Amino acid sequence: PNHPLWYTLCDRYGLYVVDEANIETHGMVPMNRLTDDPRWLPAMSERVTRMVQRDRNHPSVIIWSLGNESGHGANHDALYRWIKSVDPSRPVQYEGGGADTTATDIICPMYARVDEDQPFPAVPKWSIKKWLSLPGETRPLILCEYAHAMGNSLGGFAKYWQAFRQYPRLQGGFVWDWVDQSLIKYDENGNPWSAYGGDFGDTPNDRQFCM
Amino acid sequence: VVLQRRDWENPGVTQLNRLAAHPPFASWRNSEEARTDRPSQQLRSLNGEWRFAWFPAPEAVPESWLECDLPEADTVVVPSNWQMHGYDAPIYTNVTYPITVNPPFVPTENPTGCYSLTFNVDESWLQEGQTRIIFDGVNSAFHLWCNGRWVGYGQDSRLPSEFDLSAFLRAGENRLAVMVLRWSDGSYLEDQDMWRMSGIFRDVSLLHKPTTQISDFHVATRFNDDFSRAVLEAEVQMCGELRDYLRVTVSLWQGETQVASGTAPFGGEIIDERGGYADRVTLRLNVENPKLWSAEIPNLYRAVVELHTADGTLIEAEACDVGFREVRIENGLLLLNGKPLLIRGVNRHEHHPLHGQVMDEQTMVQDILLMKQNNFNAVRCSHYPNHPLWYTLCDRYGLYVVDEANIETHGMVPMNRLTDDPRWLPAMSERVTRMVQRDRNHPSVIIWSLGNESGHGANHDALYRWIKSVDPSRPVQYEGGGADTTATDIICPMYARVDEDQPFPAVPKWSIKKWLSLPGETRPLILCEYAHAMGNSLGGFAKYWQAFRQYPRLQGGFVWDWVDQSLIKYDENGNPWSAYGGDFGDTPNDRQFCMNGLVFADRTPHPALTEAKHQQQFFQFRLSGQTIEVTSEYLFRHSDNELLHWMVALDGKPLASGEVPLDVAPQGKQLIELPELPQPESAGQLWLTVRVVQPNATAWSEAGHISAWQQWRLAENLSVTLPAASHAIPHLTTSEMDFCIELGNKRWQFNRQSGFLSQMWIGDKKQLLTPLRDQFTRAPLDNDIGVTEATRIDPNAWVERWKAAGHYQAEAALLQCTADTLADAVLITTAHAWQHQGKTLFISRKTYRIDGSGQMAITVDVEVASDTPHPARIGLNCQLAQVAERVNWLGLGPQENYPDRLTAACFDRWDLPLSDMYTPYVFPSENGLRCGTRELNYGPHQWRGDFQFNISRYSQQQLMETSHRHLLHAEEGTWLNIDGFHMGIGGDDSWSPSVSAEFQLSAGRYHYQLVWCQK
Amino acid sequence: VVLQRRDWENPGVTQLNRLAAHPPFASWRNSEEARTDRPSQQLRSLNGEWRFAWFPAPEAVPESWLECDLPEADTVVVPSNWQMHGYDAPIYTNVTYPITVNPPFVPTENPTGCYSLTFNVDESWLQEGQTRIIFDGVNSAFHLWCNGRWVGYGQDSRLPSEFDLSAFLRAGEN
Ligand SMILES: O=C1O[C@H](CO)[C@H](O)[C@H](O)[C@H]1O
Ligand SMILES: [Mg+2]
Ligand SMILES: [Mg+2]
Ligand SMILES: [Mg+2]
Ligand code: NA
Ligand code: NA
Ligand code: NA
Ligand code: NA
Ligand code: NA
Ligand code: NA
Repeated sequence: PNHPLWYTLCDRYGLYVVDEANIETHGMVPMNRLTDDPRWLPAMSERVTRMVQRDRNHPSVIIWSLGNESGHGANHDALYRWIKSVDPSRPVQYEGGGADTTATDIICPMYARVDEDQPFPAVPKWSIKKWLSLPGETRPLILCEYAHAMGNSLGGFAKYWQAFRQYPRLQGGFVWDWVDQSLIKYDENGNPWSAYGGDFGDTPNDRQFCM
Repeated sequence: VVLQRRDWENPGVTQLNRLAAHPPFASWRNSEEARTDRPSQQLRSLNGEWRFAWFPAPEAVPESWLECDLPEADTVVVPSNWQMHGYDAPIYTNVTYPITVNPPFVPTENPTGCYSLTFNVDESWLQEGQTRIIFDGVNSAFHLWCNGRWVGYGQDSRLPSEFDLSAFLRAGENRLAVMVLRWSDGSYLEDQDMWRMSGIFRDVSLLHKPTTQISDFHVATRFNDDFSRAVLEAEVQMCGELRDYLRVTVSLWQGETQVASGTAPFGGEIIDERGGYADRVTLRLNVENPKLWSAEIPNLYRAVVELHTADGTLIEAEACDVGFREVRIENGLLLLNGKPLLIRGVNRHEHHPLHGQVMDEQTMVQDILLMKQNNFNAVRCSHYPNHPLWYTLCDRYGLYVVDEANIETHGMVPMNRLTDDPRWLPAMSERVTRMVQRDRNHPSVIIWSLGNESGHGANHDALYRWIKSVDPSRPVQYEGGGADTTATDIICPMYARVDEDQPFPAVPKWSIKKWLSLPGETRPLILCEYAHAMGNSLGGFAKYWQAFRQYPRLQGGFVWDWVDQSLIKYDENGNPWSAYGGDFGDTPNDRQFCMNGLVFADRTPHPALTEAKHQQQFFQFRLSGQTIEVTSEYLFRHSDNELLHWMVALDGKPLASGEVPLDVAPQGKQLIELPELPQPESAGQLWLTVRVVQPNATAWSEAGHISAWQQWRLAENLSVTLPAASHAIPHLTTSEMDFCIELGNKRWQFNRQSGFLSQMWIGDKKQLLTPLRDQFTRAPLDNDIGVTEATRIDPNAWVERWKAAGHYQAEAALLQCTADTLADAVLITTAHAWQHQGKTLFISRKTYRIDGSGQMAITVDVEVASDTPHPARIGLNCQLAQVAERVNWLGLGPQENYPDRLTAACFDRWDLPLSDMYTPYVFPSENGLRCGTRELNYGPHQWRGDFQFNISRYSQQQLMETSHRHLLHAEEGTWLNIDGFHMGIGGDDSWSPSVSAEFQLSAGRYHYQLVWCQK
Repeated sequence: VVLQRRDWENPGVTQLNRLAAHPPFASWRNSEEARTDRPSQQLRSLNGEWRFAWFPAPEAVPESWLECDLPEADTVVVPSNWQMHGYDAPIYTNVTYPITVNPPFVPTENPTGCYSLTFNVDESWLQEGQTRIIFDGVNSAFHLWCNGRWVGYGQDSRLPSEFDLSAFLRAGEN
């Protein structure tokens, strides 16, 4: 959840907002180790429920998200249903565990390609065009993350937009991301420079991957 | 920190340092011991004598108690509830919380139980591995100390709390200290309609596991379309250091035969982008033609889970009973193994009249045996997880179980105030999740329930989905918020009636037949509670069973309930008696409302149990000419232990009999042709009675057990022969105050001022102590009373309508009393009016004809004002001088039966001791009626006609005035009530009028006739 | 008992004495001010300069800090991330946790930021009504004291934690 003023400005300027719970357990092995554990359900529930209690009156918020990169656990299903019960006015989405689980109203993959399948075991990233028409599948598809804009990038961006325009159920996506997470440091002359992972003695670190 | 934090007033803290929940463990170190389910050396019982001290509040517990014993403390058996030892009072309240409603706070005066134990621990237990303590039930919250050091904290009275004592223990002698709080924030979720007690009331044990251990295992069984093939899937979890040499073997046994086995190293399938569970393994075993589990045949396999090295060194084995069965809802029907169930259920609390809420194996087994013997196939764990052994016994004996989370918030306003509040979601979640984790491997559990009477809140929807996600093998149900909410797979109302709608705002109870077909509704309907069996009840039980059999999607229900929650108290002479709400100085209380059982607290059946048995029969019968058609309602079994015995009797006199083995496939039919029956010249009604007998003993019944019966009227020959003309003529004698009739050694006296027969003599011995008078009232049943009290009158209750109308106060006013001498008889004619404050309620017009044969024919014609509440009965009563040993009657019996509860009773000649003609309901009322009676014999007296009667040493007045059965005293002689007509007893519930229109005495005019003579 | 319970190593304790969550409030006492979304006298910003001291662990925090200002402490702008003032280093890691994966435990060496503020309140706030403090964002967990007395505890770095201070406040300086 963002600083409260953000939602006010999105209401007034006009942007559609996906409001997302402060839950990411990416580093767990497997990714759902905590989110499938009922002992972590209370901590997880407060991050979801208290977000809804705070932001439910903002028109700019159109979709609730259960968080990010925490696999798919039974806790997600419980909290999915909690939101569906308390606020039927907004769809609930969540990408974890393969982007099309029972805890999401929207097929919301990250970095699924336009034409190319990436058939990873358990959590494949199908071609977005192919994903829509898998046997039994009826949901809309909106990428929670796509077109990773790291450095000299956005090659093939036009391919997404052609597909979005052609396919009714391909309803777009969210570019990753808005702003480089570089920090200002100063050299011996007091001149400012842009710093990334590792430049603060921080180790281990993931270098320029924050930009 | 303990007194400072006050964790018992914080719904955010339900435990501290408590271990994860899991299925039953024993940590066998020998696979054969695991297979046979013999005792484990690694599982020690701490069910011995403990030290106990009672304190008014936790602030009153001295710090010295943590280190050493208190000398003031006593030595008490554990498990126990401390109220049962007399330390404080058990409280009976229904809905209203026993504490002020101020969540999460409890009273500052909070009865505190200080338990302690000094015990030996062998060195071997501490050298290697993990030693844990298991508290199966602590009501309602507790802190734990080991050797002076604080271990942890736990809430939820009805699930085990486990703590690691490895670092706390020493070799030789150790000491445990348990501070048990009566009230906590957990009490807000424990508002079940039952005695409020406290203490360590379930088993305490120590469990030794190796460091490298089985920490969890789940068993699933999936099937092909015709159940001829199964896959058993066992997920196994380990704790400790992961090693390449580690293996799990899951083996499946049928007796001493191994049927299947699987071995694998640890390392589950890839699950997401970060891999899989390295500490888990899933074993898959094929089983061809599995023997299927059901309540009909509880076929079980044994699964042994061995944790071992690749080379075959056993580390430990755990085990469980496996029942191969599939539970699913398809096309609106609940199916077991592909077949639609008919639930013959009962709700059962864990209650013992001496030990309170402590369960023992003997009582559990006693209950299961009686249940199955009375045609029950299902039990609801109202309203909490049970003692672990219960599920084992249900697995093995064969009963379907609804396992229900320990959550009831009935007393909140509105009912969902806590369950719709996300701040209470963590506490609720643990009561659901830890139940599922414990019980998921028991085949007897077929349905999960989210609790009871907590309204419908968002927390229910979340937890409904959690169960659906973690365990798709069982439907989830919940009644709160109107019984058909989004949190239930089954429409599961309580006390919804068969035909009658009850359209309450927001939460209507529709007629069950109507509910099924409401627009858009497709789910099965099974009542979580119906036929409230409080006192003289179960009127209209047959109506439910007719509907269940007719409607596919009406798949039965659970009777409320199994056993009276009465408690033993002792009088000044040390004699035991049954007590209910308020008898312990507990206030506020809900009096007798804790006693709703089919059996008394000591498991003696109420009369209603036989009505339940008959209606829940598994064989249905039809008669056509000489052909009996038997239909089986078994879904799985053939009738391989059943014979049909038939008997034809003329007014109780046996004419012919025989037996035919039953050979009926499940759901099949068998035609049985009766032989030619010789037509008796003698007058009367021929009756056919059939019964299904089990020739062989079973695990649940004795040889010769009767499982089903039915009766039909056959040919009737009406009597047309005139009685022999008498050579004597009765003589009439008249005074101002009496009409007297004399014939031989017999005399009748009619009082001319009262207009009643005041006395009768046989050889100058008086026969009456009280005159023969009309009676229109009964000592009110629990169903007549409802929730009415002196403090707050419910004007709608039958008793209150009768009282307000003056039915109990109404005095007979004589209108006419004449005597006429006839050719061979004396005729007495009378007329009476019963009036209250100017209003005539009833008129009784009678003739008494005494002939030369000594017989007195009584003809009664009664008028009842259309605008007075329909009367409880229309009959006569008197107090006879005679006290005789036996009661002999031709009519319905042998047990107590009422107009809306007489289907189980059979027409025949019955002969019982007088005491059996009285039903010792703990709260006294009208009781012991027998209907459809054509002849009654008592001492020298015989009454003939077509009447209902009861007979006992207690007047209706005394029954009405006495609140406990132990306070009743036998009156002089015998009170006889002979009714032409009697109102139904009802019982669809016991808090509103429930007697159906067809059983109300609303006809306005009534006629009956009796002949009184000397036997 | 704060150091003894270690609420920051217990996923069963995510708060203590925290008020219920709700939509943005300003408690206007004038309907027209509410309509126009103009400032409310009942909603006061504490975004001013605070006193701050960095510690390597909660065990290193002296008990005297509860009662009075540490002279070694600095005056800093709040809201702030203390890494941006140079007290310790910001860490950039993607997937791998910045701490050893051993739930629910965290490193014993646990950088602790001790924030303090001396302030006064309107006299009318002491006589009637309810005064709460709202922390819109605290990363990652915190204990709160008012006038030497323990108030509560909060987790979740990205939602407001609110606590009732009505029974803790006094006339003059707090
Ligand atoms: O509705 C109910 O009726 C019963 C009345 O005896 C009893 O209180 C049950 O616990 C409750 O669920
Ligand atoms: Mg608590
Ligand atoms: Mg209740
Ligand atoms: Mg914590
Ligand atoms: Na589109
Ligand atoms: Na990045
Ligand atoms: Na049915
Ligand atoms: Na009851
Ligand atoms: Na047979
Ligand atoms: Na009575």
